[PDB]
Amino acid sequence: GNMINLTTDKAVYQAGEAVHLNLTLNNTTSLAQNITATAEVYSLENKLKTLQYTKYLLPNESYTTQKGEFVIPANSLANNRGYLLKVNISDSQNNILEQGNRAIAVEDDWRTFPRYAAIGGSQKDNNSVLTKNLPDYYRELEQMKNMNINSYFFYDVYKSATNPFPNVPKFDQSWNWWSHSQVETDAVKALVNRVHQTGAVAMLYNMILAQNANETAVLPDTEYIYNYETGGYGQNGQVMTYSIDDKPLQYYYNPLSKSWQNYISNAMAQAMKNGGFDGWQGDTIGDNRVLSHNQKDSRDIAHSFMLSDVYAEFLNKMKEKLPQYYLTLNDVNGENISKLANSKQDVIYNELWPFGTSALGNRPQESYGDLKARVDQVRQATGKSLIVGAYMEEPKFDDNRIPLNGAARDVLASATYQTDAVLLTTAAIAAAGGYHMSLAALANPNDGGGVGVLETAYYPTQSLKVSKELNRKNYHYQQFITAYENLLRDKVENDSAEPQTFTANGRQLSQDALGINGDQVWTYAKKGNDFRTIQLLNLMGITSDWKNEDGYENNKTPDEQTNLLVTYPLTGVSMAEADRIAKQVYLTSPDDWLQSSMISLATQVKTNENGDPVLYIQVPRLTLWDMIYILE
Ligand SMILES: OCCCCCO[C@H]1O[C@H](CO)[C@@H](O)[C@H](O)[C@H]1O
Repeated sequence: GNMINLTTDKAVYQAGEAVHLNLTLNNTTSLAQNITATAEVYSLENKLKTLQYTKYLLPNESYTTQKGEFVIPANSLANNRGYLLKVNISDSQNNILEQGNRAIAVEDDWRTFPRYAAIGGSQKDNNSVLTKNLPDYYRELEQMKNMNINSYFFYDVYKSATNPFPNVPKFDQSWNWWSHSQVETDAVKALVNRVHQTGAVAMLYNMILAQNANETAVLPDTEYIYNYETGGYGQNGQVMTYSIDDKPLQYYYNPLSKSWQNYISNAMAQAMKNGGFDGWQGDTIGDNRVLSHNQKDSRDIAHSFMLSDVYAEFLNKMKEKLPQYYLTLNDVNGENISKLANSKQDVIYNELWPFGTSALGNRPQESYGDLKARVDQVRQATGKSLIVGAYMEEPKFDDNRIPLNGAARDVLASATYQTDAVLLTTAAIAAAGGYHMSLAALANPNDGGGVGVLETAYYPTQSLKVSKELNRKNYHYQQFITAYENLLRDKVENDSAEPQTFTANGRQLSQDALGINGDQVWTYAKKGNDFRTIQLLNLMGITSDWKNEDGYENNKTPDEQTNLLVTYPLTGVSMAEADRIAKQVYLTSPDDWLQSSMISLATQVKTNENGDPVLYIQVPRLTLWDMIYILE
């Protein structure tokens, strides 16, 4: 990495707010000398500012800049944009001693460009949320802050589905039968307060229709929902019940019940106000065909309805009854975007599994291309950037602790998460215009002082270690995703123009623009108002499965490429416009060779048989992910 320790006072900024930076100048030399920190402020390719500070330092002496010394004043940056701070530390000979880049996010609120992370109890402490772990939480949240995280998903900090956050000092989570976790409410409040200090929001996870089965009913049975057919929630004409091993765990209420709507909204309002939360991260147990209480005995299918057919109305009622609060509902596998397109969700959140049906058609949602397709489907239906839960690897064991997958064999060997696997999944979602909710503050020692990576639905579980390599590249990836949000997900659509990628020696590397096959440089274009982009995702010599359930048994580090050619056709553009464009082609990558820096590319303008111009773009390097940026 570097030792610049580049830090900002907040995670995110209002346009009318100053950015206070701190940075550390390290005289890593044997010579007493002026050490210079130069921080260039870029808005895409354009250098807006150079900031600069010099301090005379003795050998091995360091100096951290004080409040006021590096600042970007209020009203310096346009609103709802990402920026990059490109820092070089230099000695009195103009040798570069170190370099590090940091994004700056300026935005009204988190809804335009969500960058969402999880917070959850500590595995080493029964999954509890405890005051004694605040130091580790705060350390993780300092890191997420400098990664520009703007929102936080508080997972399993609730007492019960119907009493989510009572004003008591500590409560048991009695629905936790595996580890009997507890929550100290002062811990959750301190967490929320710390999130707020960074400019970020705190979302409370809770079900929307549920009550825990061993608590008195909050409403009488006229409000319950009933099964239309016998299945996994019990018998036709019985209350929809979630059970494990013939013990009822949860009962469900009718989304159309006005009394349930008023109950749960007010219960959430109170819970949220108790914690200082900013909104509701909603969840449902799964879809079902159901009957209202008064229809419970009907065998007439036309008297029944799919719960998902009423989610939009239910949500709209929640918004209306919770107007100052953010609202979203996890749509598992993204099955219902057309149903939910007009609901007043503030953000779209889909938890995606490899076994869901792809937005592509009749195939599992198993590859990087399937993640893009779902991101695009959401964008098309709502205009919003999809937040994706795509948990990585998920080691699983049988009863003899026999591994049921390769990742589980890595667990037995005390191995790490496969760094490039995680990064390629985050790249696939981001390059498509979405955001991979992957990062977690879990006070978990397998996270080695850094932030965790979500591996399973039960967020507190960390079976594999986060290498310092993964920690450091995750940070680079977050800066890229922030600094280039206006190119990735701000009125940017798929482009019908078809870019291709070649080596210097005759191979076409781009083979399947859908991203469903591996062993290729996955290459596709996007189109914004005055630009185009080309995403290059390196899958040379690797498979396209995003989850990497095999762990290290399936290598996910793709074959590094050098001196590639990318062609991009300029159908119907004149030679003079093409020549202007050809001088305005740039590249950036979150990978170590650039760490979000942008460079100019050598480009030639050629034509087809009919005088139609085509850019021939030289790409120095591709490690995992490159973005070409074409001003047009
Ligand atoms: O979209 C479906 C997500 C919910 C799946 C099961 O969740 C439930 O069960 C989980 C444990 O399996 C709990 O951690 C959680 O609080 C509770 O809501």
